[PDB]
Amino acid sequence: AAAAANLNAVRETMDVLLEISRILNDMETLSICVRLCEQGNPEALSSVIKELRKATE
Amino acid sequence: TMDVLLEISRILNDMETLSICVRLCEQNPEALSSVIKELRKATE
Amino acid sequence: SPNVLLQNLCCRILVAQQFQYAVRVIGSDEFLVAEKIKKELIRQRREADAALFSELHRKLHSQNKWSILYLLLSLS
Amino acid sequence: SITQLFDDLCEALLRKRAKRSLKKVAYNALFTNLARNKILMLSFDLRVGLGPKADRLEELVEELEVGSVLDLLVQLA
Amino acid sequence: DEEVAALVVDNGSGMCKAGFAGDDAPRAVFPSIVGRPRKDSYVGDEAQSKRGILTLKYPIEHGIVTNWDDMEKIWHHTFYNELRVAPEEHPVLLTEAPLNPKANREKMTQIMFETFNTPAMYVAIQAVLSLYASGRTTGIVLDSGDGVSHTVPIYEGYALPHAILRLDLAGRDLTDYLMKILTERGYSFTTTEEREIVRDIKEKLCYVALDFEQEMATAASSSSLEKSYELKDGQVITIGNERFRCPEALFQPSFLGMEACGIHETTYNSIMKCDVDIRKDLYANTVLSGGTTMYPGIADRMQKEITALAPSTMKIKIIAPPERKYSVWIGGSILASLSTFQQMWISKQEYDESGPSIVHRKCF
Ligand SMILES: Nc1ncnc2c1ncn2[C@@H]1O[C@H](COP(=O)(O)OP(=O)(O)O)[C@@H](O)[C@H]1O
Repeated sequence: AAAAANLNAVRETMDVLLEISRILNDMETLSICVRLCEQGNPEALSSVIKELRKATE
Repeated sequence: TMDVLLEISRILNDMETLSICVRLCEQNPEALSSVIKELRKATE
Repeated sequence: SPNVLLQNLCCRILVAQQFQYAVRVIGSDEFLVAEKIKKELIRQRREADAALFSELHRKLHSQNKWSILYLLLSLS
Repeated sequence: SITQLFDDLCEALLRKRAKRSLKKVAYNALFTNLARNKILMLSFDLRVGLGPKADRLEELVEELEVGSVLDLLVQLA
Repeated sequence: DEEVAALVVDNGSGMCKAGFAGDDAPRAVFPSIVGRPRKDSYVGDEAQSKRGILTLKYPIEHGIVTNWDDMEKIWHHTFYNELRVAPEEHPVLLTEAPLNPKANREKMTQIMFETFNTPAMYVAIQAVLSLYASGRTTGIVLDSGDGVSHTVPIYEGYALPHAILRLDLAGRDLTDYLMKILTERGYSFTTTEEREIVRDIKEKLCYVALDFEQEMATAASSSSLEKSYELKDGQVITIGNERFRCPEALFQPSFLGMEACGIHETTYNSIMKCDVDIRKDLYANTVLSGGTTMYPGIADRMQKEITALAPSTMKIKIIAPPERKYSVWIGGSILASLSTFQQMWISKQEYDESGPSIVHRKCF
């Protein structure tokens, strides 16, 4: 019951975050980034993501 | 080669034991680590 | 845990050399961030999107936050 | 031989009766039981906690590049 | 210690090895022979020593027991004469050849419990024990002894009967072949006494050449490969290309008039009979065992020959333990000493409950 409510809240938060990303503009990548952000810095993570994108290109 | 391996082992954490372990590896690795831990417990 | 998450993120983005570089980089307020995002939206303009963003930010609070917003702003 | 090497390892860890008991324990442990990325992950943890030591470990791994041995070492650590 | 010592008995086609579990080596080794006059029965070395006044019998000539009356006498000899213990007082681990008929397994079991009254017993495949001795549970074992050779693929401790191959070419054949070529050289080794001398020459001076033809060329144009051997009467003889020509028969049985595949090809064929998913594990874990695999140079020759038969992308590794001559016995000593193995013994209680056929379930 309580666990189910927590799962619903997490799903709702993820949907809201995705909408914000689309406006400022995938879901799996955002989930990984959100977990890393919660642990701990933010500027360094952005630089690493930009470098990885350049390497892929 | 062997000396370089010993330096790496020291950072992660004797020399005679490492040489014996290296020979056994040359002659699985996870199982050997478990055996070494069991031997240390037995010695304690 | 954090190292495993970083490795997973690198794999999703894409190898070992790239992961090592990411590890080296890793080893190396909210109101202000929201204002900066609104200013960036104004520069892009546009105005309607900014109003929607303010509503979205309130919804997130209703259902840490500063760090997530900063990463999104950097991507632009 | 492999059997001789196992006996030598038991002696280093460790009178004759005690050595036999240790060998039996090692054999039982073996029966119960029956790379580069991992090293990098360990280095990242060291860097977070130091940074100079982590750089030296990365350099040593590059020089070495055996794999099995490395893995074993990591496990031990 | 609460438990009495367990016995480990390796039944060999030519030599039996017996001892106590936990020990590093067998306490006794003797010929698998029983003799009676041409003391009523002679067993082991004594039968051999007094063969002149006896008619010898080889009850396990090719690895499989063919005469249980004499096999029982060999076991009696093992307990009372060689080990000096009472079988009713010690559990006994026995070894058996690969592809041993099911009925034979039941017979061995019945004899241990009913004739020797063993408190407990177990039977394990020879090749499997050798693999255990090398610290592995998966791999292919090439076991070459006195009267028989086998290539035995083993996966997770279980031998794969469908892929096991038997080669009726072993130490005995090599000894006789050496007698033949030394005689062709100009000497004369033909009698039973002379067979024992040549067997010694074989075990001491023979070797497997990395390349047969090159070795033959070297021996034909120089004396660099010649070795001297002194007979008991003082005569010193010379052994040349015979040193490597003898064991070459293992790789080319035609030298003996046999159409059979050599040991390298037989090993390869066994691997090919196994599921494709485990073949790489076998190639990377080919273990040699038995007295006939003791020839210097055999490991490197096998490596070369298998590499030629297998895919170029295959990783080939031949393991030749220095103690492989007794790896079967040693593997038994290790197994019988394992904590987890104690629950595996067939107890007299279990035997009384289920009978001889329990061996199929208990010793799978
Ligand atoms: N060093 C050696 N080189 C070659 N052959 C050997 C050597 N030592 C023993 N042998 C041979 O090995 C055979 C016995 O090996 P073994 O594995 O005990 O056979 P089994 O179990 O069938 O009796 C004999 O033919 C003996 O001559």
